[PDB]
Amino acid sequence: LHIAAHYENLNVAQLLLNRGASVNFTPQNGITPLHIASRRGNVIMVRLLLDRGAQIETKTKDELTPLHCAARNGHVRISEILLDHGAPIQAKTKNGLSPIHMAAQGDHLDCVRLLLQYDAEIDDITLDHLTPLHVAAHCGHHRVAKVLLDKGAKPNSRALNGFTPLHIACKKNHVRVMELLLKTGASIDAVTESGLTPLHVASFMGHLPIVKNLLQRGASPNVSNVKVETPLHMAARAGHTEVAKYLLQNKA
Amino acid sequence: KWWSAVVEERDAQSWTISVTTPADAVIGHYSLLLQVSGRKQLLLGQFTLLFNPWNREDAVFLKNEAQRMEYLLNQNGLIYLGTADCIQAESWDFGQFEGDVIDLSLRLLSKDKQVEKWSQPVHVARVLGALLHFLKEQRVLPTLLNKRRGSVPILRQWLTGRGRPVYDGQAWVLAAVACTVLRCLGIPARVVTTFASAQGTGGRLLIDEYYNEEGLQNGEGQRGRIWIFQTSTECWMTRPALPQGYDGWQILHPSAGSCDLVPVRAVKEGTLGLTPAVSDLFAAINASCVVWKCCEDGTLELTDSNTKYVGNNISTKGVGSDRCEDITQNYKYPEGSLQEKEVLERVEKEKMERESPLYLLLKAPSSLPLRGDAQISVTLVNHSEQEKAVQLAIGVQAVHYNGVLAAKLWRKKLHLTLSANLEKIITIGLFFSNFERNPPENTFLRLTAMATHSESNLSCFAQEDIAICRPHLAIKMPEKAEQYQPLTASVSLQNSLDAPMEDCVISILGRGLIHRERSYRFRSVWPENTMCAKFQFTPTHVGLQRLTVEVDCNMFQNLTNYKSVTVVAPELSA
Amino acid sequence: QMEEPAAHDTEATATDYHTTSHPGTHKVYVELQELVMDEKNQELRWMEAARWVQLEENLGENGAWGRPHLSHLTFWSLLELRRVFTKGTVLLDLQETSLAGVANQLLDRFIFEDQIRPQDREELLRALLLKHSHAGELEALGGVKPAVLTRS
Amino acid sequence: EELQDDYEDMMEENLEQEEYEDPDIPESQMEE
Repeated sequence: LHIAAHYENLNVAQLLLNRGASVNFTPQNGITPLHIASRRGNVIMVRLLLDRGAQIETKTKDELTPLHCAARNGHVRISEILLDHGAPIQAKTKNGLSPIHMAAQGDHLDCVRLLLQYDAEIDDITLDHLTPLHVAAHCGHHRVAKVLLDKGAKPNSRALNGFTPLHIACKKNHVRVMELLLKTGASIDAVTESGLTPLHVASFMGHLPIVKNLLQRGASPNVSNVKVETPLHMAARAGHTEVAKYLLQNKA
Repeated sequence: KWWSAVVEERDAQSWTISVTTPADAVIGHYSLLLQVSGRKQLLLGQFTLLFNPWNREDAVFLKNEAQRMEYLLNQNGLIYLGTADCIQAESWDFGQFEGDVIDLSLRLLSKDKQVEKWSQPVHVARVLGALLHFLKEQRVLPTLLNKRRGSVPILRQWLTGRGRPVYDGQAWVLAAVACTVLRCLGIPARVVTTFASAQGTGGRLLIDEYYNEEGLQNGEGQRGRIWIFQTSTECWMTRPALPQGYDGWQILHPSAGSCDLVPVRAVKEGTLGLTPAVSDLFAAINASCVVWKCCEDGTLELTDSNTKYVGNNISTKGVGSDRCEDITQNYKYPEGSLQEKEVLERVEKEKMERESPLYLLLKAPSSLPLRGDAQISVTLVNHSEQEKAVQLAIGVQAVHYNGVLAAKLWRKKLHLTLSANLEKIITIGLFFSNFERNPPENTFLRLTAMATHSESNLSCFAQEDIAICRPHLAIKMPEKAEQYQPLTASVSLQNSLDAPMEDCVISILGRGLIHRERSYRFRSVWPENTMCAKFQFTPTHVGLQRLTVEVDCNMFQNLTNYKSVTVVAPELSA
Repeated sequence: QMEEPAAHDTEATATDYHTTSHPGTHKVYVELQELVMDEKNQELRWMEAARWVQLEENLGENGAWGRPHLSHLTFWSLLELRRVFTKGTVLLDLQETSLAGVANQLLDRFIFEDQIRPQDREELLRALLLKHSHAGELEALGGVKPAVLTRS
Repeated sequence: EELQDDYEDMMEENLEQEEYEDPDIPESQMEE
C-alpha cells in the first residue's frame, strides 16, 4: 500500500484495501500511506485513503503530520483536503515547525496563502523562535515575505539570539527581502543580543549591495557592538576591502 | 505492447476484440482494415490516435491523476495578466475538446512532411509551435476589438482566415492557442505568465531605457524592452535526445521560423548550449536594466536608477483549483543567493570567453482605480554637507503590455531644497482627472521620478508599473447544483467611477451551463450606485463547470469575472 | 432581489461559435409525435403520429401504419410555418446528449428570445419530458385521444 | 534498466525516507 500510494496506483491500492490492507499501517519510521500520498502530491490517492479511514493526525518519527508533508512540497489541493478533514493547522514537529514554516521554507506562495486563509498563526515560532517571516528571510523568498507582511506578520520579531528578519536578510545577501522589510516598517537600527545592527552583519559578511542600500537609507555606520566594534571593525576583520572603502567614503 | 488484437468474448455471431497500439505509435487519423484469406481488404472504420499521459511507457506520461486532469482535460483555464504586484486572472476557454479542434490541429501538423517523427512529442510540439507562431505573425493585425472567447475561435481565424482577427494588443494569446492544440493532441500543457520579461535582447543581459529630463520616453521604444508581462507555453514530456535529467516541463520558444523546446531546468541552471534558445530565455528573466537620461543638448547621460527586477512572479493556474500557483522557483534561484551567484558568474564567464550624494526612494501603490485616486511618495535624502537645490520630475506614461509606450498622461516638476543630512518625504497625488488624456485600454502606467541637482551630472531615477483597477464584478452562485434544475446567479457591480455607466451590456457564458452566450441590457448606473442583476439558467452537464460573466459600458469594456459550480447528477429515484 | 435584465440582440460574437467542420451527408428519418391522452390512465404522453423514411406513413386509430404516400401540404401549413420560423428559436450545434438537456436549453433560449413567459417554462418542461410512447404501445395503452396542455 | 525498481535498495532510494524527517533548523552563528 505504501508503494501504491507513492506511485498513485489507484487500482492496486483499491484491491489491496479491499483485501484487508491496513490503511493506517505505521512502520518504525512512522510513515503511513497518507503521509506518502500527501508528500507526493497524489490528490486522488489522498482522497481514497481518507475515505478508507486513514488518520489525519498521525505523526512520523520527527512528528510530521500529513499536512506537514503537503505544505513542505506546496500541494495546495491536498492541504485543503486535509484541513477540511480536520488536520491540525498548528501541529508542530520536533523542532517546533508548523506547516506554514514548511510552506515558507519551500517558497510555496499559494500554500502559505491557503494556510493563512485557514487561520494559521502568522507569528508562530519554532524552538529557535523563528517566525515564518524569519524563514522567508533566511531562504530569500521575498514573495512569501510579501504575503506574510501584507497579512500582518511582525517585521521586528526576535529570534533566540535577537535576530530580526532584517538581520537574517542582511546576513544572506537577500536584498529584495531587505527592501520589502524596510518598506513595511522594519527597524534599520535594531540590535541583536550582541548589539549587532543589520549594517554590522552586512559588513561582516561583505555584502556590498546590502551595505550600500543600508547607508543610502540612513543607517549610521558608527554603531557599536557589545565590545566597542563598529561595522568598519567587522569589515577590517573579515578583509572586505570594498565594504570598508564604502564605509570610509561615508561617515565612518 | 505493440499492435495486437485478441478475441475476449465471442458468441456464434460476433467477436469482442481488444486492440492494442504501441506506446510510441504515430498519432493522427487511422483506418482499421480486416483481411480474411480468399477475400479482399474490408474497411472496418476510422479512429484517431492520440498521445497518452495515462500510460507509464508513453513519453508524455504524467505521474499524477490531478495533474493529468488539470493539464490535459480541463478546458476552463486561467491566463494571468496585469503586473507583478497586481495580477489579474482572466478566465480562458481552452476548448481543446471542441469538435473541430482535433481536425484543425492534425491538419496544421500535416504541413510537416516527416510523418515518421509524429510519434515523438518533442517533434510535434516543435513543429506546431513554429507553425502557430508563423500564423500569429501573419494574422494578428496592428491596433469589441479586444473581446475574447478562448483559443478556439482564434485558431479557426488563424487557420481559415474567417472570423474575428486578434490585434497586437493581445498577441499574448499565442501561448493559449498553443496550449489548446497541445492539450487536444494529448500533450500536457499549461500557460505560464512571466512579469517584467526582458524581450528582444538576443541573449544580452543588459537593457537600455531612455528618458528625457521630464522622466518620459520619446520614441516608441528600443528593440530590447522589459515587457510588462509575457505569456509562454509549457509542455510536459521526456527528452530522449538530451542528456539524462531533463525530463519534465519544456518551454516552447519560437524564434521569429523555427521553434525550440527548452527544459525549465536548463533556464534555471544557465545551461547555455543544451538547446539554442537557452540563452534568450535566460536573458529574459536575468537581464539588468540601465537607464539613460536624454538631455535637450543631445548628451546621453548615465543615470543612478533603482534596480528594476526582471522575471517576477512567474505564474500559472493551480492544480485542482482556481488559485494562482507561483513557479518562479523553477526558473530562478533566490536573488542574492549563492546558487544564483554561481549561475550568473558561470554565464558571464561563458559570454566573456565567447566574445551619488542624492538617493531617491519611490513608493507607489500597486494599482490605481479606474477614474480613481492614488497617493505616491518620493523620499529624497541628502548625503552632502551642503544643502542641495534639486529638480524633481514626475512622469506618468501609458505603456502596452509589450513595453511599447501608448500615451504621455501626466508630468510634474518640483523645485525643492533639502537641508544637509536630512531626509524629506514628498507626497504627490496621482489623480485620473489630472491626466492629459484617458489611458488606452489594456495599457499600464509607467510612473517615473527623476531627481537632478545642480551640476553633478548624475540624476537619481526610479520607476514603477501601476495597473489600472476596474470595479469588481461580484458573482454570487451556489457552490453545488443539481443537473436539469434551475440555478440562479446574481451579479453585483459597484460604480466607483466619477461618471455614469451608459450603454450597459452584461453577457453570460460557460461550457456545460449555457449554449454559446446570452447578452443582456441593464439600466444605467449612476456614480456610487450598485447594479444588481439575476440570471436563471439550468445546468445540463455534470461536473465542475464555470460561469463566465462579462460587462461592457461606455466607461470600460470586456470586464470579465468567473465563478465555479459543481453540477451533480440528480438523485436516484424510480 | 431587485433587477432582471432585458435581452440584448447582439451578433458581434456569433462567428466565434461557427465550427470549421464540414457536416457529413446523411439521409434523414423523420418521426412526428403529438401530445395525446390515453383511456386507461388519463395520462398525458407523446404519441407517434407519422414517419418519413422514403414516403410518408401515418399511424391510424388501430395501431397499424397506413399506406405510404407522397407528402402533400396544405396552403395554411406552409403559411404558418414560415411565420413561426421567422420568429423561431434556433439552437445550432447544441452540445446535448439527453432530451432533458435539450429541453432545458431550448426553454432557456425560449425565455431569452421572449417567445414564452418565465411562468410558462415549468409547464412546457413538464410537457416536453413526458413519456414518449410508440405505435406498439398504442394497443396496450387502451387507445389514444388527442389532448391539450393546460397550466395546472 | 526498466527493472531496477524491483530491488529493495532502489525502492528505498525512490521512497525518500529523508523527505519525511525534520532535517535541521540552521543558525550559522556569525561569531566563532
